[PDB]
Amino acid sequence: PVEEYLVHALQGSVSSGQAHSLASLAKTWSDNEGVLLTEKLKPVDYEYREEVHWMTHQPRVGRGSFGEVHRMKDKQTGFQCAVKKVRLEVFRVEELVACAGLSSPRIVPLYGAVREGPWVNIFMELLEGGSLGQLIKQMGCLPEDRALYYLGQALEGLEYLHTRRILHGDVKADNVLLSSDGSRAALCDFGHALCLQSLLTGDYIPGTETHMAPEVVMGKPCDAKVDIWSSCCMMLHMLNGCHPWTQYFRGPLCLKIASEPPPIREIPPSCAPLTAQAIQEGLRKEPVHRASAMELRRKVGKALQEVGGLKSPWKGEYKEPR
Ligand SMILES: CN1C=C[C@@](O)(C#Cc2ccnc(-n3nc(C(N)=O)c4cc(F)ccc43)c2)C1=O
Repeated sequence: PVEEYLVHALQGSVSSGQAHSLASLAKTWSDNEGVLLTEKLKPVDYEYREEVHWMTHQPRVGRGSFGEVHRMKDKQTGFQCAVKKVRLEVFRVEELVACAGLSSPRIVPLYGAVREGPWVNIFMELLEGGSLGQLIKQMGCLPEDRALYYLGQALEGLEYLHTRRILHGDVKADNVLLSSDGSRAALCDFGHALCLQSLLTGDYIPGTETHMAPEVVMGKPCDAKVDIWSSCCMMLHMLNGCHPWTQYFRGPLCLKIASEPPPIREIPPSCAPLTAQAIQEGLRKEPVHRASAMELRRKVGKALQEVGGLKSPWKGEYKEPR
């Protein structure tokens, strides 16, 4: 009843506020409005404006697929964090509604969101350890124990999301961000995020093709499990130093995912029995037979123990891809 009036109060201003306010306001985003969820990012006289109240680093780098994430500093508090720019016309509400209010070490925290013209600027914690995606290029591929250690942590994050009926929609090494020392990993980029109970309808944006599940490619309905398929495509990416299918095929990798059997052949034979079996559960074509996050996280935990826990260093010597 009063919801109408609360939305109006938030509009036209940037305020220090709370996740529930941000979600309400964000829904209006299909001149300077927004909510900041942390003390460290303060608006000034109802405003928070690029190059006035917050400065993007003048060296200027570009993280993310579209060079859309940047290092930034709030001019007054001097607090540093990251900003994802989303085009306003493309902006999907779920990216925040999923992300907002979430408290978990396996998820990158949201610090707020502010609209300014054709942009939505989404603020978040800065992780200086880079992406798992960068780690793989850097070190070619990863050792079995490291690989399991991280997949487990990704799976821990997916549990959290699925308990709240949220689908990440694009699980992939690029979207797993590491800490300074590399002991902790967290999921980021909820730009394909959905709420749960068909998939292919209208304003929906699809994930990475190589990491895409069969039910999605074909078009059957989808559940939490589509993330599980991706997470294991990512497992393989960590082990072999390249995405599945790419080594074996050139033209349209989608039709290959549907017709061909799961790419379990890409599991290096030198993996332990359980490591291989865990991945096999995760990549079963049919969601009903495929494992859930809870089931796979448990199996992955076991496989790590089975190879004597996390031995190998965080910056081991480069290993050759397959
Ligand atoms: C909480 N939250 C708010 C917006 C969000 O949906 C995102 C994202 C995203 C997309 C691509 N890339 C990165 N990305 N961020 C960082 C960083 N925080 O330092 C980063 C660092 C890299 F090295 C590479 C990509 C990176 C982050 C989201 O999840």
